[PDB]
Amino acid sequence: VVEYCVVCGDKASGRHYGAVSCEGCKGFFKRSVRKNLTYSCRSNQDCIINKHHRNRCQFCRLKKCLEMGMKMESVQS
Amino acid sequence: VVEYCVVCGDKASGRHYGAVSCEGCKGFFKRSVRKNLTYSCRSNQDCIINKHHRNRCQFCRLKKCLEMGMKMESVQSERKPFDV
DNA sequence: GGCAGAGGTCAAAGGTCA
DNA sequence: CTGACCTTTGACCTCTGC
Ligand SMILES: [Zn+2]
Ligand SMILES: [Zn+2]
Ligand SMILES: [Zn+2]
Ligand SMILES: [Zn+2]
Repeated sequence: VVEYCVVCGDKASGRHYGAVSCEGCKGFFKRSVRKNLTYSCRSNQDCIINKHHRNRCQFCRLKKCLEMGMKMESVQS
Repeated sequence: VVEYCVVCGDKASGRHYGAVSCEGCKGFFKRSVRKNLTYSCRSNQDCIINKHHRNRCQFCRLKKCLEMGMKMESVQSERKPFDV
């Protein structure tokens, strides 16, 4: 075995874009990069990413994807 | 393929929170659970719930949502940071 | 062959606002 | 508050190039 997502802590499906991650953070990363979305944090860019609340701040979720080694260049068309 | 809200009998849009429901009963259940709304029935707590009378009693509508198998645990956290 | 890590889909969750 | 109308999520897939 059981690996956990380095982004939100949910059970990871395997490595995606360079990081051990859940289907959730994988899909969120892909769509964020495809559609060239930087988001905006409505609270000081210190939001906690966990399984149950990871959808609260898109900006802090993308920030943690990149901090944890997800690679924009591994997302293709 | 036309199916029907197990709560009010309006035309359903799909499963919502574990029951075949219309957009109204879906939106109502979310709002209710999200804000911890319990209601008060103004008449004996067995108000009839259908398309025409669904807004007559919030308490009997929510109670009927639960009876038909809508799950509060299926309602997620609001998608904003806490106190924003 | 084998399978990791890329792809895709759409039911059911979200949110919006006359 | 309601609900018609809209967007995003993520579990379950398939494809493929080492
Ligand atoms: Zn994750
Ligand atoms: Zn944030
Ligand atoms: Zn209904
Ligand atoms: Zn009542």
